[PDB]
Amino acid sequence: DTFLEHMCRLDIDSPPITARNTGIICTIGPASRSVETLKEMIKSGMNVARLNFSHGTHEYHAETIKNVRTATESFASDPILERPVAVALDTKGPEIRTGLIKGAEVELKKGATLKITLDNAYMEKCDENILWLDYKNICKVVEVGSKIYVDDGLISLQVKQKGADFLVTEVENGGSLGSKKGVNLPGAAVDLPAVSEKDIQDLKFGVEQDVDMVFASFIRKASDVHEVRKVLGEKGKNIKIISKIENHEGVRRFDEILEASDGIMVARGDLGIEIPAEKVFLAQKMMIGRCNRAGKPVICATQMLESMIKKPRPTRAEGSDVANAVLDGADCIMLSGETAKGDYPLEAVRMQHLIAREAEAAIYHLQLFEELRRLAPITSDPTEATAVGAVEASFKCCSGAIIVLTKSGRSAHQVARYRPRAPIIAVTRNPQTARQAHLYRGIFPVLCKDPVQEAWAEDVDLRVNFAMNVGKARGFFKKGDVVIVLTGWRPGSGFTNTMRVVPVP
Amino acid sequence: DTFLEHMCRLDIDSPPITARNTGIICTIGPASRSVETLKEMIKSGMNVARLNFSHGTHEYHAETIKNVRTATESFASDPILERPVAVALDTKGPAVSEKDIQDLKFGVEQDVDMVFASFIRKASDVHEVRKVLGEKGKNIKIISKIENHEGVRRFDEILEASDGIMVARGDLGIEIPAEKVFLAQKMMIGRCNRAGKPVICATQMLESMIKKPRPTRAEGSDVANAVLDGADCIMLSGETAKGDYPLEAVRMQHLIAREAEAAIYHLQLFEELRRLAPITSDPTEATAVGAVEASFKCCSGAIIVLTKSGRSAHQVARYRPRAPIIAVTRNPQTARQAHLYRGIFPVLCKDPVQEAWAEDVDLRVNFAMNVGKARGFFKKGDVVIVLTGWRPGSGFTNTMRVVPVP
Amino acid sequence: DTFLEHMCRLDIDSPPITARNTGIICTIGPASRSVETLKEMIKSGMNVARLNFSHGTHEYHAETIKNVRTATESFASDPILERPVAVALDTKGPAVSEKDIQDLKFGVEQDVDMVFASFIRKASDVHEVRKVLGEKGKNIKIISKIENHEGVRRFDEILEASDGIMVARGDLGIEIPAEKVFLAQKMMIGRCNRAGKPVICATQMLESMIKKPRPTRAEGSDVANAVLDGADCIMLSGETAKGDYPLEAVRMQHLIAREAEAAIYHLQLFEELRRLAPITSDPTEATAVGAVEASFKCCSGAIIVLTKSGRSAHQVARYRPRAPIIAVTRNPQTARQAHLYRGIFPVLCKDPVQEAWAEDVDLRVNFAMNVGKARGFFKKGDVVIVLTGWRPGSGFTNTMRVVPVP
Amino acid sequence: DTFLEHMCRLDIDSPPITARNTGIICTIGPASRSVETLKEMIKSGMNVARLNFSHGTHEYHAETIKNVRTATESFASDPILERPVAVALDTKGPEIRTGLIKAEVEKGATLKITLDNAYMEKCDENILWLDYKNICKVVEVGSKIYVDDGLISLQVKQKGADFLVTEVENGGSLGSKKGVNLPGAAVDLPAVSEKDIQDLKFGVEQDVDMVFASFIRKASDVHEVRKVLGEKGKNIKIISKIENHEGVRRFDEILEASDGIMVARGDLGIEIPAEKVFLAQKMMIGRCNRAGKPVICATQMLESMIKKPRPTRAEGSDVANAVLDGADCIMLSGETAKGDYPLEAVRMQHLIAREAEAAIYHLQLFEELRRLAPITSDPTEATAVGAVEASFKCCSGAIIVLTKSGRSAHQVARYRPRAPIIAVTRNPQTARQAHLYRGIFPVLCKDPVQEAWAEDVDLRVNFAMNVGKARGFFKKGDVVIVLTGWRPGSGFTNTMRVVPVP
Repeated sequence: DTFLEHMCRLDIDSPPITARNTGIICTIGPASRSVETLKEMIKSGMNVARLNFSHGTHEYHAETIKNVRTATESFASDPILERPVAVALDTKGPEIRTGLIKGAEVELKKGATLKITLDNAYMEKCDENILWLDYKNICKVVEVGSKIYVDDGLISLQVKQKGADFLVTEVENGGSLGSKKGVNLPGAAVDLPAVSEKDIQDLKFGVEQDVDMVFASFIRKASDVHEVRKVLGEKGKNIKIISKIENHEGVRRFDEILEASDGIMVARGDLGIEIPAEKVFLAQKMMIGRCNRAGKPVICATQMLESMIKKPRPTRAEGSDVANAVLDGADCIMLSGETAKGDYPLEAVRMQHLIAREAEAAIYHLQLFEELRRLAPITSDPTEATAVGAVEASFKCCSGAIIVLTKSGRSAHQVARYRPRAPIIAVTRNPQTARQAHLYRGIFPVLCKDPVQEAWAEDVDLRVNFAMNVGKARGFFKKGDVVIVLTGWRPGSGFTNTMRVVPVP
Repeated sequence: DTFLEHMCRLDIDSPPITARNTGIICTIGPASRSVETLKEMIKSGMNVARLNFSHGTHEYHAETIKNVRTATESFASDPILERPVAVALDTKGPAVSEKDIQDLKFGVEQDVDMVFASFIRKASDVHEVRKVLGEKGKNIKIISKIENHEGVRRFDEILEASDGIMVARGDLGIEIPAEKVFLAQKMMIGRCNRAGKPVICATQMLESMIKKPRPTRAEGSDVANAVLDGADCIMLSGETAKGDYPLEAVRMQHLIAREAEAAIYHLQLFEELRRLAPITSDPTEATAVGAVEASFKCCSGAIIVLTKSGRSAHQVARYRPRAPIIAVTRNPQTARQAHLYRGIFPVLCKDPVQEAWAEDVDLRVNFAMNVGKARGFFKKGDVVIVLTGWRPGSGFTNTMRVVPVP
Repeated sequence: DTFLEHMCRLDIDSPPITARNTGIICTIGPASRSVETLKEMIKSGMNVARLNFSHGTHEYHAETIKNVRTATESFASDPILERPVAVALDTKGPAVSEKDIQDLKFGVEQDVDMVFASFIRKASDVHEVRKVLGEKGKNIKIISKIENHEGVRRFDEILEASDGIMVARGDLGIEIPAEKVFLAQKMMIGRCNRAGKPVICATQMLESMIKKPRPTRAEGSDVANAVLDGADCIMLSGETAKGDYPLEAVRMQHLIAREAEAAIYHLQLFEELRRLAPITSDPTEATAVGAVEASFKCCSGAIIVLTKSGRSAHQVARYRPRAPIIAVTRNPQTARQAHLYRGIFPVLCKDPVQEAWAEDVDLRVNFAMNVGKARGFFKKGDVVIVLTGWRPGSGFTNTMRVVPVP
Repeated sequence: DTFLEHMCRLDIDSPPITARNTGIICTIGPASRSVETLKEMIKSGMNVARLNFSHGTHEYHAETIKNVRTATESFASDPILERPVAVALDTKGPEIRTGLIKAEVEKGATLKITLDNAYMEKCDENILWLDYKNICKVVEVGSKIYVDDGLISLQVKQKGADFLVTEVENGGSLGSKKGVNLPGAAVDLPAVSEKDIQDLKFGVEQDVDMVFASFIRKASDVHEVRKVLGEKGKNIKIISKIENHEGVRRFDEILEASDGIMVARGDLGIEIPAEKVFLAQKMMIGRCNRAGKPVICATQMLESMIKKPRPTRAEGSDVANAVLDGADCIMLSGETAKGDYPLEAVRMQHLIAREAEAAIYHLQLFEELRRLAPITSDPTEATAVGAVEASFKCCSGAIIVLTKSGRSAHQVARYRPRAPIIAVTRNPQTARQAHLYRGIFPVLCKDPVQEAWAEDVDLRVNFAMNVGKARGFFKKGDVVIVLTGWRPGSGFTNTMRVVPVP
């Protein structure tokens, strides 16, 4: 194997063989939340439920959550279809908008001159003379010459003059303007509502409904992740924080943002507003890779299967975008409007699956490990040695999977860092961690209900059995195959794990 | 170090430094048939103008061809900031259409450098193209388009007997689904990368620009991946053929494909190609490998390669140098023709052959050296590789020598 | 990081670290039949005593055998500082003589652990040896002696059906030239090293020592290379059977074979062995692999295998750790037989099986861990590997555990 | 492929198919100086003639050098058997010895050492005399003292001014005028003896190629030999011998002052234990390959052949491992020098060193160098790599380097290509000073310089090409790598050529 030989090897007439190891994330809204539909999506690929909180009442969303779990335990008895499904709360996050034009729309021209006001007296009065935006400190951030984007980039402006609560500007790019539309100020250290006053109410609601992770919107500094961390508080200290990066300053300070966050979202489109089309894919590839390094998870969202909103199949251009995002090393890719409000929210999960599977054939597979095996330094942490021993063993006998008995999920994280080829089956009694686990590439979680036992050995022996049967049923392996097992820690005890190579009964 | 460590280091705040190494092909048409316009399209990065035969009588084309050439030479007053422009005949196709035979003869006798042959499915399907071009077109390079499913099915044999390959993704995503086409593309490119023959990615490039001065970041990303998949050229269509911002289109494509460059892992692309290549015994190839290895060993500003038929510069290119291959030639066909090759920056020598064979060589090498300087690639004091023959008439380019810029 | 950088680093002023990992076999005769002597030979490094069955009859062997065991057990005082001592019957042959079969029967029925069967040629021969030993001694180990050109000619099939190989360079020196014999030795040792089956090389070791208390530096060198070639044991002949300094001869063999260690480059020997070996369906192999691989990842002070059969400890040995393999066993034949393998230090558990498994395992594991400390292999605080089973009477050793020395 | 796979491939029924690439050094005296014998040895593999200066009058040696160059140019009548034999001067160097036994005498007993010159011819098993005047100055109570081929170690119970009283340890038949050793003390200079300077002078005069400086124990020691050879001998290669502990101790500085190294195994074997010597060997050879510098393995090699027609298997293998460790040249002594089989030894020596090539991990060796080696700004380095790569790209029969100095054909060797480097030269010295280098085969150009550089190159290239065919390095219709030289002004840059064999 060389990488290039591997590319020449590819075969579009050969059917996928590997598990899809990328977790699918779906945004639930209007078209998706009916328990029956929700049931179909779980069954047909879904791994996480996104809640878009720039909308809804809490009563709206709490019902949506209730439906999710209804559909989840709808499969309670059957090992063939039982999968954890997780719930993710995506805050609305700090944002700027324009006013209401005559409150309906105006029209903007090229090169023309625009004035902007903070003056709320000019809130519902809005047009080509003056525009108003809810940001009150815009003058202490923006300087002369600064470009300002408006309504999904579609209209840019600059800055000729700036004083106190006004700014005279000059349109660089034109197009029809409208009411209450989004505004970005590229390269600008946007002064802070760290978390919105709304966000704290949705964060608290989040803690209340036992969500798994928060996708914290619009993150710029370390402190920002630290805010959501604190607001979540002792009450919510196992809620995973995934910071969205949606603007230039995020890419800039991305190093400390990853240190603080539990994970990372690449908002491609929102990135596309403040930084040029020719530069974004670098920034994506950079962030993804830096996460793969950090061992933290990375979600790839925006502009995925959006064709599927009105058609039952995606454009080939879109087939590409996802695949070459699987490949740069995203753990998960998130569907947006195609599940939340489309006319094909079902095919969308279906396609997104089909696609993410095909793409596994092009993952440079065996080599991925072989590299970090070597270069990896010498430890003294036994847990490290044990995982290598496991992934090594994994490869010594083409095992069909590596069953890891974990509470936290940590021990099955470690193992995934060494990127084995065979899937990791993370077996857990903590129904949380089972969910907070789709965030991780090539980990397939499995919920153990059978309860704790006195003698460690016979307890371990039990869940290994559980995994073995689930595994047989999914088709991870037959009888008379070998599999690698990490037990957990014994509960005396030295905090040491145990690697086992056991044949499948 | 590592592929991954590369990705981690990427920075969208530090300007690209390497030059674009992927060749921009453009489809010329109503939006761009203007001589006055083409003077801005090659100044902005066009390296091949493509003619779409699907819509034309010869007088339609012949005038356009003439208009291309007319604007090419409008720079000849500076022999170094000057650059070749090939011309491409893209057949209308459906085997070999009998309309086409009437059109191939037009090309053959219009000095077209390459033929993008259409709906190619077999060896017979390209052999049949070949003979039609005849002895008056034994040179002219034919690039098969893979469009049906069978092209991907019988690809090796097509590659076996073609000069180039064009993947037309649109016309692929129609016979085969989306979950599979990107797979098809990656394999093809990769397979041309091995065999040495050049490959170009076409269709759905910067389409959104047909009605807008900037493109979608989804398009920036589709184009750059073709770059990094190992493509030599990306070809524009409606963006410059019938578009509304054709010039603006080209400049973007350049901009993109230059950014893209920051993400190619050379230090391993080379390594793998070198490892796969056979032990063959062209004196002329063995120099290339040596030439590349040495370019890496001293971090050379460029590899200068004096060549007749291009084939020398081709070989150096096969092994993917980090540094630019400046091909120096008089044969201005294999010079225009050069552009279907990654990282080759061909340059036309207009100086009358010199009396002494040493004097001749020294002139051409000092030319490339002066092109390379003003063009940006190196500065006085740097180190460059240089390939020349040992004597003249040697059916070989097999001298290699590391020499400082003056 | 490089074979060469290792070589440059060596130091004749730096006292050695590693324990000798190569087995010392000695030949018992007049100079060493003594019990008073043997008590000083095993104390000084003998791990397998060899009875030379060319010149002798059974009563004289039986007294020597008994002499050995009498001095062996004379250290049973501490169950920790005591070492197994295997017993070797070296047949005389010139296929299988009547005198052999008579002598083999004496061996099979004397608890001998291994038979060095002489002048083996084709596959048929070891087979003819097997039969002789029958079900009575199915356990005894067959070490094929290679002594002429036919051995080296048909070596694969021989190896394919012996338990081990002895290279007799002297007797191999007669049959083929000097300039080729090292070539032959290097290949055999290396072929055994692959196959996993242990190799001993003998003859021309420390002959000079028969008369002198110290050997020639060319003997120092010849032995050390046999070590570095990948031998498991080097065996002394006349040096200790007749020599005026037989005991003095062993300490040197140790001393040399220990210094030799500093020039082994494990950090590759492992990587190569591993790269060559195929995938298993057997859990007990895969664990070894993982264990040795883990032993490098954390620089483990040792690898502790708990084994019945031996096969568990043998596996770990095949992949060649830097770390010493302490095999803990009850079966004291395997404990003895264990000496045939590089870097396995076998220990005998004289403790009676415990009631619970947990109980049983934890005792044997604390055994090695104590023996370990007692020797030099680790100190309190170090990390070690530990390879037990899961349920008892399981077909396998397949538990990998990384534990701190208490 | 992998090292171990390689070890498994080895076939003793398959005949050697590689150039010997270890140059053979023979010691010449009594048994070997007849021109007619020297002829048969040159034909049979000799590459360097050693002269042992512990003996012989200058006119003795003077003649011996002449007979060599007589038999050398005996073949120059053609270019096919003609090899550039080289001449090496081996100083006798500093020595400490003991007087005449009052021809000798002889465990646990107590013995007295005297500086007292009156006792010179008055030696016996109670009193012993030795030159080294400062012997007591570099000793404490309990320092070992070895005597007569290490045969008699001794400690020291007490010392004062002009006497040492001490205990026997190892014993056996003493003799007279037998050497003594002090492991491992900073032994007193002069580095170069009085006799040494006379012989180094005669060396420069008789135009030898290299000197083998005996007993080198520091950098100072090297520089003394160098300044003695002086401006007149500035191109005579110095190969420091390492014969004691201290040499090994300070071996780093000794290696950069020297042009080369000799591992005196047996002399090493008397001051440092038999269990440690082979480490010292591998260590020194090892550091030398890393240094570019040549390494010669001497002593113990074929001494069995002094009285038998063939060597013992232990001896065969010792040499083979000396080759494999990384030695460029392995030197014969008494077996060529004064034996009953001198021709037969150079034969066996060659045979062995060839067989051994099959077990050198050939194609791998290079691959490490390519990666590990850094970035240069030194065009000459890149061209070398370019050449060796090209060498490998088409399995060249050889890599022909046109060199004056030999510098450039050295680089190429630093990168361990697998094809023989045929070094083509006009300077008939840097041409003999060239066997000291592994897998370099020199060839002497007689044909004279031309003003048209292009055609001067074209000429020697042709020369080499023909030599090469005849030696058997390559047929016609093969490819070969060429480095031309530097030009003539000029840009000091070399030129790599892939040329087919006409």
